[PDB]
Amino acid sequence: MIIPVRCFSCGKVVGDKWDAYLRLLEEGKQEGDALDELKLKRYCCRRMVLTHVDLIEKFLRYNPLE
Amino acid sequence: GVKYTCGACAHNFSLNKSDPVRCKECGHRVIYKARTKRMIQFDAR
Amino acid sequence: KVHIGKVPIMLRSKFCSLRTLDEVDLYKMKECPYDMGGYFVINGSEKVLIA
Amino acid sequence: LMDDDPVLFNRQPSLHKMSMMAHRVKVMPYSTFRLNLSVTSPYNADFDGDEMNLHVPQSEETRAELSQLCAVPLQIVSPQSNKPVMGIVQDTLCGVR
Amino acid sequence: DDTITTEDCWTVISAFFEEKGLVSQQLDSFDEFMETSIQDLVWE
Amino acid sequence: EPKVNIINAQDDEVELMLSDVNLSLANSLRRTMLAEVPTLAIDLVEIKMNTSVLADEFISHRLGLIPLVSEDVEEMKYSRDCTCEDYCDECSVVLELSARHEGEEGTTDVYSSSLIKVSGPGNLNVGEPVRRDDYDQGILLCKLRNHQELNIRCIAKKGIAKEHAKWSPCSAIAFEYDPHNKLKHTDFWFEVDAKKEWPDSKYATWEEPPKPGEVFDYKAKPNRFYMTVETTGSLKANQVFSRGIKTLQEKLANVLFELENSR
Amino acid sequence: NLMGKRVDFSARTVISGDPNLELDQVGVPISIAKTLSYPETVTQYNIHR
Amino acid sequence: AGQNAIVAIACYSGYNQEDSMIMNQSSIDRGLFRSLFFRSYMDQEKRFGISIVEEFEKPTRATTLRLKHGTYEKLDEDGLIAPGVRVSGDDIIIGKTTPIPPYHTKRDASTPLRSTENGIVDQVLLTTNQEGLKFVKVRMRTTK
Amino acid sequence: IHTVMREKGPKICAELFGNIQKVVNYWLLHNGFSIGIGDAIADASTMK
RNA sequence: CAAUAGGAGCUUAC
Ligand SMILES: [Mg+2]
Ligand SMILES: [Zn+2]
Ligand SMILES: [Zn+2]
Ligand SMILES: [Zn+2]
Repeated sequence: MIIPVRCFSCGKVVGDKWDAYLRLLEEGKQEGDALDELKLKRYCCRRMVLTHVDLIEKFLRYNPLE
Repeated sequence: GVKYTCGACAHNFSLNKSDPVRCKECGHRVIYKARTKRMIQFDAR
Repeated sequence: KVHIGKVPIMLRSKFCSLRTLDEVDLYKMKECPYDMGGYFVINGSEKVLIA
Repeated sequence: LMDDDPVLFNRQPSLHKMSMMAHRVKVMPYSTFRLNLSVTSPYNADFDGDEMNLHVPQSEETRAELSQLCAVPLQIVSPQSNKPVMGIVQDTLCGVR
Repeated sequence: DDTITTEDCWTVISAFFEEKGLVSQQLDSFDEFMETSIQDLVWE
Repeated sequence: EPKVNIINAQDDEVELMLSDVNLSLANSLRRTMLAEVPTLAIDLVEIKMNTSVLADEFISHRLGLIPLVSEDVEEMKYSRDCTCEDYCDECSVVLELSARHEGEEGTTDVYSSSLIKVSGPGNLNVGEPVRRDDYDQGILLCKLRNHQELNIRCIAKKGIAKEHAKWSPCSAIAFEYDPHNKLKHTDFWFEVDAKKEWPDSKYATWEEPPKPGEVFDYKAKPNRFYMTVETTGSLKANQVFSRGIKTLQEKLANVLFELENSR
Repeated sequence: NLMGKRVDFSARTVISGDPNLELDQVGVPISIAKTLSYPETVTQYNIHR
Repeated sequence: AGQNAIVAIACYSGYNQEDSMIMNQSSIDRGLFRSLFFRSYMDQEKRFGISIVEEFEKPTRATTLRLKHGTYEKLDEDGLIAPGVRVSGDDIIIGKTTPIPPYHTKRDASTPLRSTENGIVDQVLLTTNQEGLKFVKVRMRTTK
Repeated sequence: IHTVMREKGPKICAELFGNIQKVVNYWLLHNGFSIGIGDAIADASTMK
């Protein structure tokens, strides 16, 4: 839905890295290198960011009913 | 009386149990009640 | 033109009102673009015909 | 319901007399039933979705009947093949080896 | 010309799904029904 | 007799070698830093107007998971030991979040930096959500479209990671000892040869490999422990380590107190 | 209704394994332990309890 | 429709035997496999005759009989609960009365909440049915 | 199990299950036991 | 101090 604040397995804060990860992906860097620069070294933390699907963009498209 | 809202045109209003169910601005058919006024607490867990 | 009855419509078919209306108006009509149709709506309940 | 009450405990289908046995109660949180792992063989049960039924005797005659005829220790040996039906299983066996 | 690889096959399959989707049998059956079957039942 | 040799030391993580201590001590320290070091986290959320697409308890969970500066949290009291009714100023920190999107294009992101500390037991340096830098935007909390609004009053309280993970000051405490398996505490699975098929520990070069002529030693116990503490910014690495030690000390002092005052 | 019938004072829920229970012990959820009941005649050995 | 968990295959403590499985409490605390649940209750007014119909209204004890054992103190003056209100089991979310055919001349036909579920009211909808009589849908929300 | 059942009775035989389970479970907790993809792989000569 | 029935359909564990 939206990027989780913590890593499930260990608890590192990944919620402040989703925008940086997307910016890294625009200039062409592949996912492993972007995850390296954000200093996600354990594969638990890495799969936290690498497997996120951002569904809030899809949910926000339906007009607010208030 | 109690505040309602349109489902199509997002108009806010308040009906008083005897007029039919309708919007003023557009005249649409489906309405939703408004959120309560009381204060709601969550545990953040 | 004698009215002989109402036939339920299969969603996302050529006679559905959602067949047109590219993604923007689909969003405005509260319809999910991933919803593929193939079912009927009877009394507000989605029904699918099993082959 | 309190600790050590005898209750009849049962899994369907009840193919033989050792599919429904009387157990002593221990009260616990966390809404599942808890079983020692060696009794899962007579019930033919495992822990991947199964549910089991619990019947509470409402008198002293039925408490005594359960505890003196249907109790788990009394059903270890079966008359079907005059051998035990409860054994050491499924990790204690590997670990003891 | 070169050898068709597995990725070429998945490109072909993506073309197939871009055209038909996953519920095309329901939709095509009902479209056939409303185009021809009702009129044919009336003229039976 | 216990000794510490710091190998790397920055604000968020410290990498250190621990020596001349029992393995139980080192593991107790690891466990204490993971589970029993108090921090501050939002434990009560009050929704005034939430017309965003996200649900109320979704947002409450996310807000509870936000790290807050907890340097002075030890001079604070647990909300279950204060005489006060509904939160006072000395056992709780009250935060406000107000966000709103005006216009009919674009999306307004609601970040953790938008949380504002209103009250709290001043002048204690607790409560603020942790920012990595001066230019940090913080954690993503929600997203807002036209006329959607979020109005929230959060309460922050003191707790430990046993009750809930949001109070954990640490992410991952790397921990190992005896890189060369001199003590034979492990028994390597292999297909052909256990020496070729197993990668070396990152502290392999910190200890002498066993000589081929060497025989097994049955007197050697584990004596050197290589551990890397990481934090979430709520506490600093030296603070996490020192307060884990202090928490363990006070747990032992509690045991000693009960023993002596049981006579 | 005669060879088999529905009965009161019964419960049902998912089962779990517990290495730390004795063989003739069953772990009963608190909610079920409070919903089900046993009628105990009052006597001069159990009146305080 | 899932999450990538970190899985070890081990005989760790004996609590994962026979298709049991040990899960990290801390990972649950951080949001692993957490889900929202939405339940929607429906009700409408019927027409039993000419001027005999049902009504959405909070049923007062004096004029009504056979009232449910739940609490009615959560309904507004229109017989509908409002979104944003905490609701427990057996609580009434749609108050409705059916008139007694020929004071104290009404029976209730209120819809309570399911005896098992807790949660928070999310979206109370109100419209009219095919025949123009009042129609209500109430969606509840909770987290599992 | 059959021998203990026949000689000592049902109670002692029931307690035997618990004793063995507890001892072996503690030892395996502190020893460990796993299985991996490598436990199903035979070497090249056996494959030949 | 009182919460219908009958059917069909989809599922759970053997
Ligand atoms: Mg099973
Ligand atoms: Zn991680
Ligand atoms: Zn309107
Ligand atoms: Zn206070």
